[PDB]
Amino acid sequence: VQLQQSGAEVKKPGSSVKVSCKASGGTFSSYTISWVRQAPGQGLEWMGGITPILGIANYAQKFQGRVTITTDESTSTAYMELSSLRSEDTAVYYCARDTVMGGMDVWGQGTTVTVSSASTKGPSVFPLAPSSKSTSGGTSALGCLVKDYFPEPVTVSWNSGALTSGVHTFPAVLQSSGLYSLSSVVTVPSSSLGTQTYICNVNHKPSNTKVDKKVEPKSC
Amino acid sequence: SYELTQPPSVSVAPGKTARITCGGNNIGSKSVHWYQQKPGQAPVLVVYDDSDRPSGIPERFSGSNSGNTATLTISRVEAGDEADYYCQVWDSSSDYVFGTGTKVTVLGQPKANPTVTLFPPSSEEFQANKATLVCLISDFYPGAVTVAWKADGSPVKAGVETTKPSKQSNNKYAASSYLSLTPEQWKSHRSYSCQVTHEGSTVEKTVAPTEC
Amino acid sequence: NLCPFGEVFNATKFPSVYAWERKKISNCVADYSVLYNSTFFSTFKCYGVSATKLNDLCFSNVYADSFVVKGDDVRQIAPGQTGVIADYNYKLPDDFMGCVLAWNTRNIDATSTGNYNYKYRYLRHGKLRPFERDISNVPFSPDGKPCTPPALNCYWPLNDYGFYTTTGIGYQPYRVVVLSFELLNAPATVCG
Ligand SMILES: *[C@@H]1O[C@H](CO)[C@@H](O)[C@H](O)[C@H]1NC(C)=O
Repeated sequence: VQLQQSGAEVKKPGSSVKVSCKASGGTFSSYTISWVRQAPGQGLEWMGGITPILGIANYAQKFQGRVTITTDESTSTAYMELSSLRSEDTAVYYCARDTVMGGMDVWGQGTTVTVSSASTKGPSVFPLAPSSKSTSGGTSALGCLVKDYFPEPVTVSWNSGALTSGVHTFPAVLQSSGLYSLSSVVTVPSSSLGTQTYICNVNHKPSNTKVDKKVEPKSC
Repeated sequence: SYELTQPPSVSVAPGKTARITCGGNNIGSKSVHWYQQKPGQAPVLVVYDDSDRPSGIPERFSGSNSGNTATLTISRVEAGDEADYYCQVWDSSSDYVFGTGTKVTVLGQPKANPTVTLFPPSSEEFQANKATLVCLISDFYPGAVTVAWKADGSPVKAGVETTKPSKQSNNKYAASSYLSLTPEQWKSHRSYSCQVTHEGSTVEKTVAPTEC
Repeated sequence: NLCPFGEVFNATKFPSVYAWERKKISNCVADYSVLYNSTFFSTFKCYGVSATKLNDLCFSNVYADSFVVKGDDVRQIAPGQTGVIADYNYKLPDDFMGCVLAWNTRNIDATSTGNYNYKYRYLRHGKLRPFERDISNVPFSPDGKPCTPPALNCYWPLNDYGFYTTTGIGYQPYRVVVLSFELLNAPATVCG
């Protein structure tokens, strides 16, 4: 089945946001989709749900009035719109298929939503050149520095996902300036350094920014 | 408003069985659901309708419900079982309710020494009059480490930002520290060093401007 | 005599909320434990009676109201509630003296393709008073003006419930039985 959610968002307090959830099949058939959110280091909390086929939604006491769950005409996409945003609303939003016995079955990857007055900033990407200390033999480490961005999150892949072995993306560090920075490294056999190209693909949805940084052997 | 109760923690040694209880008024009349959620991942249904396993979940996971207590039982625990476990039910007045959640910790895991990788600043970065040294720390256990930086030899009092350790998919930990400075400071010194201290031992990496 | 409670809770067919049916119990002995401890009910809330002490009492008469409502509507079957259900289909008084039992019946009243036979009134001029029933079924108009669709601003008062065997529990069918205990001067005829 599988569920696809919309990208991460950033919003000013008081505004509103609207997340989407699309069935990997194309339709929700005759089942029910639910919306669950989780603030950082917090627990899970049901916000509401909707049965596309019936066109009728339902909401939790707490979000009664601020939330609106709907579907598109084709009934292939569900939406969750929260209003009067506040920092306390900063969290990860998940859509999930309802079990027949009062639970959730299939969960979407989740949509990170940050509510703050702070301006969003795209990242600056820098290459972490492989040490020329390792020419022929052993392995080698090279990477990408994703500096000064806001807000979370940013995903990193290499050679457009075709390179997955030996990849390691470290959690971002939140600096005193209020910006985040993270690094992504990949270990490769020294020999390939001279036979293959390496490119990190940085994606920071909040600022609608994507960067494909080529990482070459430093030649002083 | 219906409420559910779970203990915040539960510790267990490898191979032993861990038990998580979920308290609720006549919860036995309700259909209990259990979710497993690892660090930075999405929740996963491990047990639904009291004691059934969805296709794909080890037989090690099993639940039970009766009276005012439902229980999640995990036989032969693995380091991979560390995560937060949530119980959930539906009530005609409160809709879907989740328990506060239980963190499961596996004791006695083997020690793993950290691997330290230090990258000098990229010259491209000088273009913004900034120079950042990056110290990546991985594959260590337990998840606790202190990070210090040195310049030419003496302690570095500023521009140091270091993350808290976090669980890797291989059950070990990773962390990183950043030292931000100016292209001049960077080019002025003979060398900079990242010193990682884990479980009484220290690993130090050094980079120099001329070193290329 | 042992009261016909099995005839009520195990009745083969149940009516829609707007057309809720009532059966009066009398001149009998009622063992309430037969339902007080069943894991069978998802909802068993009593008012000014306390489920347990039930048996240890007497009443002139006991009235049982039966009907079907959506899972998310069971909550409206309590005193002091508001909504299409409580206001236009079945309402309980404020000084209610009885119990409300409900139980999921998906495998019974739900269907793979969907069962829309059960309905509820969603349009009405003024709401109901406790224990008032309305099975009118007269083309509704905002200005109480008698009309006939396809006429404009003319809608049928009853809307259909959509019961499937694959939707969330809240959109699933629930059979409800409202026990109302009557205390009139005439001695009891329905005790434990
Ligand atoms: C309904 O019938 C079952 C037998 O199938 C019985 O166990 C139960 O007690 C009955 N309930 C009532 C209301 O008598």
